[PDB]
Amino acid sequence: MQIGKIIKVSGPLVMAENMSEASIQDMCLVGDLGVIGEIIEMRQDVASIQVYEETSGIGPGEPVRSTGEALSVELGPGIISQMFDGIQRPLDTFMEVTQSNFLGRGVQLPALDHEKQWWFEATIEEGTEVSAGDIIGYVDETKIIQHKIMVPNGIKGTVQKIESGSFTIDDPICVIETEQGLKELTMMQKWPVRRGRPIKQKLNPDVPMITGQRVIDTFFPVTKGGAAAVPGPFGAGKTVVQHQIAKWSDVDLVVYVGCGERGNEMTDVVNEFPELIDPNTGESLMERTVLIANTSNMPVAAREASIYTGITIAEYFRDMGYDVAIMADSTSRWAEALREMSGRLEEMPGDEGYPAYLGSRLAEYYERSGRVIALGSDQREGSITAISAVSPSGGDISEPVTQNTLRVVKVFWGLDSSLAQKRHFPSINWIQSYSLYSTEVGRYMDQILQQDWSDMVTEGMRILQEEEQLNEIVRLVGIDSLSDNDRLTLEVAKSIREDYLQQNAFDDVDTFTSREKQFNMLKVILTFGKEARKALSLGAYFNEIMEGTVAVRERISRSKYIPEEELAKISSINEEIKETIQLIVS
Amino acid sequence: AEEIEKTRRRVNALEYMTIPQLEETIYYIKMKLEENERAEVTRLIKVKNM
Amino acid sequence: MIKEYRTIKEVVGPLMAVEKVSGVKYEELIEVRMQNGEIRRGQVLEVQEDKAMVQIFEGTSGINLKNSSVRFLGHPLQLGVSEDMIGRVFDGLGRPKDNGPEILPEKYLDINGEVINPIARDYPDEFIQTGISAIDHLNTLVRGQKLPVFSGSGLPHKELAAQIARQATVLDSSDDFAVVFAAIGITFEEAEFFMEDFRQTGAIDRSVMFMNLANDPAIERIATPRMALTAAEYLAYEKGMHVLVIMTDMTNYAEALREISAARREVPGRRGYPGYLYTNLATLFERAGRIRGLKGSVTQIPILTMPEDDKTHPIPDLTGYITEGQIILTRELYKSGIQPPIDVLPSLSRLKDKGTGAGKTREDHAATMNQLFAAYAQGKQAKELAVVLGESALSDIDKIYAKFAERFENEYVNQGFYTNRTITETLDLGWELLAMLPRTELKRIKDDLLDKYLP
Amino acid sequence: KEYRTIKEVVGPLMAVEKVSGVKYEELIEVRMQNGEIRRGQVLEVQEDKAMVQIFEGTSGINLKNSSVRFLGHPLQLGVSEDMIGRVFDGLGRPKDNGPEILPEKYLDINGEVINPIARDYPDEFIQTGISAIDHLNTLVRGQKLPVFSGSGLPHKELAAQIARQATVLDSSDDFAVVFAAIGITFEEAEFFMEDFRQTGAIDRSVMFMNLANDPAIERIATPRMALTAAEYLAYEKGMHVLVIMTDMTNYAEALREISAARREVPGRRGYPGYLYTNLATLFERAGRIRGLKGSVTQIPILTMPEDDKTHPIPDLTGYITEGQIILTRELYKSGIQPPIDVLPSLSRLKDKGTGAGKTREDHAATMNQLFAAYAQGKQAKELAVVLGESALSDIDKIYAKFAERFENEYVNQGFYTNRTITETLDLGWELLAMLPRTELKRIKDDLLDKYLP
Ligand SMILES: Nc1ncnc2c1ncn2[C@@H]1O[C@H](COP(=O)(O)OP(=O)(O)O)[C@@H](O)[C@H]1O
Ligand SMILES: [Mg+2]
Repeated sequence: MQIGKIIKVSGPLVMAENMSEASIQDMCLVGDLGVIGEIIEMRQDVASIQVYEETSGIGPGEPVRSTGEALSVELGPGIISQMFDGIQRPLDTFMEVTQSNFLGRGVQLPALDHEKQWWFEATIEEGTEVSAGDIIGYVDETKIIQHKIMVPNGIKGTVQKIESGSFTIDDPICVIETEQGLKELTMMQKWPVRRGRPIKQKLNPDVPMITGQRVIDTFFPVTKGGAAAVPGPFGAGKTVVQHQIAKWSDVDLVVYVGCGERGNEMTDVVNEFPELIDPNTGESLMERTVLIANTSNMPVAAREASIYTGITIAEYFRDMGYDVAIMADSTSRWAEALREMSGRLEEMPGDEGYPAYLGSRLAEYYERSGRVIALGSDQREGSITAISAVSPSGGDISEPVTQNTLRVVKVFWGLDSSLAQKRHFPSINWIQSYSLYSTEVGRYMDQILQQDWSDMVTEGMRILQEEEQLNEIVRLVGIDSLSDNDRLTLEVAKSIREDYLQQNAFDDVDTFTSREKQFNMLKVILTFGKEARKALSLGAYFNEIMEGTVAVRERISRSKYIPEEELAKISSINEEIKETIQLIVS
Repeated sequence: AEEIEKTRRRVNALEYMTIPQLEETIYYIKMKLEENERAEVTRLIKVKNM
Repeated sequence: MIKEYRTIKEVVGPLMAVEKVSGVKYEELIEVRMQNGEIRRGQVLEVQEDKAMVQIFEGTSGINLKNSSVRFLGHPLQLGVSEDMIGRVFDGLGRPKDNGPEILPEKYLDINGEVINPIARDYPDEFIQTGISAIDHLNTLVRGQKLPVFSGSGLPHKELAAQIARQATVLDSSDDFAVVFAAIGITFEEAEFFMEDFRQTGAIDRSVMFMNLANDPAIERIATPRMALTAAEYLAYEKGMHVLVIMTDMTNYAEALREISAARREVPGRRGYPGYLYTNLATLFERAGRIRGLKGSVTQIPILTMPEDDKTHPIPDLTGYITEGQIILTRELYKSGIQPPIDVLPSLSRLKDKGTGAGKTREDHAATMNQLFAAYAQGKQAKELAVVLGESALSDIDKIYAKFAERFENEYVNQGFYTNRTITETLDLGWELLAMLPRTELKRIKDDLLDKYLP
Repeated sequence: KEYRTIKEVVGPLMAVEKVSGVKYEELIEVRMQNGEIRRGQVLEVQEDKAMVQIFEGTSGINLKNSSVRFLGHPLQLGVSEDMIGRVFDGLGRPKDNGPEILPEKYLDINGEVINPIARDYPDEFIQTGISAIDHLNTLVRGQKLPVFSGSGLPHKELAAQIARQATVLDSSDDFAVVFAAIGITFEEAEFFMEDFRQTGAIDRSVMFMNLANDPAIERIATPRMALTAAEYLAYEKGMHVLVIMTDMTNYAEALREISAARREVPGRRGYPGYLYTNLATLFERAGRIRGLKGSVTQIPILTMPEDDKTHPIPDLTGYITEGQIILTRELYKSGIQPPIDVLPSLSRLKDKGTGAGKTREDHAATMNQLFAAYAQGKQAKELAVVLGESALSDIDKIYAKFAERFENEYVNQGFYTNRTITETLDLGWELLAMLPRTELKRIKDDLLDKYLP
């Protein structure tokens, strides 16, 4: 019980003496209000504290008491369908405890309902020599997902007692006989956020994810446990994309982390996600998602916390064996948060003022994801997919954040203002965007669908690649000038980017396109792509065929809008384009 | 004869407008980052001398 | 009690060092009283041990250190709020400038305010008719939204604001906006424009204004937009009013921050601006929206002049990343005699989705704008090729778009600053302009939707 | 001698007081109150105190109840004959779960500068199995040939492909391949280790692995370890060694981090003022030596930020290394594997490993012919798409048909397809055979009809 004393206050930085007993990166309570802060460095007796709340009205002389523990998150029942703060505080409960529409100060609150009854079905038998990570029972938190209680690390012994029944996360649900003494366990375990949760070993992500977005699922795919980055200027649709992925992903759990970005974007999510319903869960999406909200006008130090808390919760459900996806929006805000604290500490800055340890700190975040096998010997596989939103200033991707991200990721969806200008949504630049998981995703998918998908996506990209090289001359020579057969290439790539790539997320059917339906559109266009070549080989003038297109091209323009169940429509329109140059060649 | 004029226009428009606008722009762009680079270097020395 | 010290250590520019003090807090409002008797307000920037650094708003001219004292008011910089504020105009620090009667203030509110709890914050979906078609239809504005204007020096942004301010009314209601205007470092002529315009639209009786002109101290600009936003959230939440927030120039605000930052020898970010610019700006713009249970609303339309006419400059960059879209002005359009000169392509609204559709507008509202975008994007680019390679170098369909692109600018964008277009007229005109294209080219509008609304 | 005198902790930096006999860059380790043990290094030492940077971070340390020990030695490496086959970390510790080696001796990883008069220049040709590298930009022993890539250009496949296929010819000397990995994602690390295991190259190579999340201070030591190990295999064991390092861009990013730690002001583009020299210290340590039968050859790989050579990382590298192998985005997006573009690519000492005694007698003569014909074919191609196919003289049309056939069949072999030197040379003839006998003005009357189909 060593009570420290403040000797300096400068914005988010509080210097306090009499803290020699405390340790680095311990949490504190600062001032008479007891606002939540954290020691960042210690010079002799005096400790330096960054505060996760506004310090308006705090002065020297006021007390500071350490807590002895680092920043940690509690992992147990009641964690799903809840929007938390960067330091994990239930905003709904916060509103119910503070009785205001605003965020108060110095108001502590336990992140989970310790006064709630949860039925716990024990699924392990007594007298079992368990180790760290082993499951002892599950609690059906949602109708779709069960909360498997695991053995906290550092604990191996033999189970003494265990039974089904209604408890809270406070009262003991089990007892293990460890060598260091008798240890009893509960449904809740707490873990430091800046410490990677241990694993047996780690796997290569093989299984492709279902985004529903035709652009990325086809040409630039991300596997389950892969690292994807979405760099782009404001208005490109970085948040929209991450919302679209969160809605229709084939994963089992999602952690949407919103740090340093708009508040309405989060209230939008809690207003709608309870009302949206989509498989693989028969129930709502809130029974699958976990929100960590940090608005731009929230305390700056709390931004780094929000990232490290959202990934720890992800690692938690990863250890169960579930496939989880974490959306960081935006990762640039984390860096800009670090830039302030680096400046306020008068540290020697790196590129663009960012700390020189930015590249290393980002690597730690991404090397804490991916498909792995959990601890124990049950050997469940769990994957963490990272969908990071990078927001480079001016749109220049040569910034430190985008650069250090593209060094430790395998997937990059470069957005550009030029396409968002044309309202080409989603605005992913197909020429530069790239996925190193391309070849392996293609293998998986040509097996599953049993169609020549690998051959189709590669040539579909070539018609795009050719489209780019062929407008380079249109400026110079003109449209009718030469390479007349290449005009067909331009008017089928025109359909590629306008009928297949342009995926509006607003319409009630093209919000999501299933893989099987996603096949037909791709299929229809390159059939025609060669069916055109079939007519220009015989000698039928291209203007004639283009009229034949226009008659049937209107149909494929609509092909986005036809429902999933009736795919035959997109299968039969293919037969109609097999027909035309039989009736238009003679 | 008609196409000569079209091609002549393109050559002229490319030589007089396009290319010089490119050259003069990359120079003004080069000068900007030249100044920005050392404008930061001086500031860094101030950070160094704190 | 009263708390006053006569021990001023240093006076350097806007900053002042007071030592041998005790019990001083961060951001505490202070008052310097000089040897002559003059009172100058100030704010605590940093307090360590028995020392404290303070920023002086009114400046530090003619101060004698030894014979001057510093009073510590024991509270942060706060505004005296009231219902009587409506119809009144205050200075940069909320002091009466209109010669009106002494106000009996209701409460004293810390101008920093508090962050709206997301759970309590409910989404803005109420479409606002602004009278301007480029805004109403193509880049929609709703109430509770933070939609700024990106302009430049010489460009007519004050006219666009004044037009919106009086042509602002929401459908399905008789709710008249009670606007609040924050003048930041602007000139007399630029201020008198808003002022005079309010007097003959009668909105001066329905508004409260905060004046900080070019002859007014730059340090007051730090507080001014917070005085406005606090009065905005007071009238809108406690008194359930519908408030429209206008702030200009927003650029002059960031200039003021850099003045103090450079004075404090802080580690400078881009262009010398503070590293905490994004955060400070956010603490202004985020202070808008609607909340559960409360009928009132606070909608925000800031105005900033882009330096160098450069979108990538820190001030317009950071603002664009915070706010829910932006409205952009261009000299190219302004020189073309387009009123208002709104370049619709780089502009954006982030709440146009849930904002418009069936029930609030016609159902074609979503398909028309997306079609006009793709058409103008192709048409304008074709026009570029036309003026350099000749009109006879385009295809027949290119000239159709090029002709469309020009007609788009001259009538749809250009409507005059004193003409009010209802949302219906705009939509009707929308089809008329895109009518001159083949149906086969428009692959972005429902075919059943086409036939019904196609002319 | 454990000191319990910790005065300051700022960032990763830590201050120890009341000490003596402490040296610069001396290795330290700190015993915490909980018992956790972390390593460190003296970044600065004054008369009665010293500054140290902890590798494993500074989280959760109580200054009063923690202690520091000075080990009295810099970063050293355990040298042993039984080293080949095993995988190590950036510091030299085993990662392969094998029998911990007993080193012959410990050596400073910095090494020493080799006497200019002692240097013996390289002549022996080295086969890498890749046509674009083994014929047009031929690798010679003791050379320093880098590889310029970008984020996502398959520079990791090529890196694996080289060491697998890299082999000395005839020479009765065994072949060592000291591979070094710098700040790479696990997948990339797992990729390389697995790929070396299955190909049996693991038993023919030494591996130094360094993940991205690994501390920055050892990211900088990773190459110095490998080079010291490579120098231990060549100069004191008489073996021909080939060194591969990836990534080199990651090395600089980590080099920048410890500079800001020393509060040193960056020189250019955010990179420190000794970048060129620091690169030369670990680059220029390669080549033969007079009297000794050793050989050290480096193939450093780096990703140019946004495909730019003028960037400090590949630009400064050019002033040190002889030549460059550049991968092109346009090629990789066209399905070319490896996506090597031979025009900007270069090898300054290529002719030293060509000709009879090292390769076929037409090596140099052919090389320039394929090269000049490629450029001409590319220029025929660019004029074709602007003026139509017919505007071309039909032998400029065959130069165009040559130039794409050249990329698709010669350049593109596959990341797992080995090509011996002889198979590559007559392959050029098979492609040159497309062209008539009239244009080939770089080849003489002995060789043109001795090899042409
Ligand atoms: N895929 C998309 N489909 C349709 N509209 C989009 C799409 N992406 C973005 N938009 C439009 O652009 C706006 C910007 O969205 P947001 O994701 O917030 O941009 P960013 O994240 O880049 O700041 C949205 O309000 C939306 O109207
Ligand atoms: Mg966003």
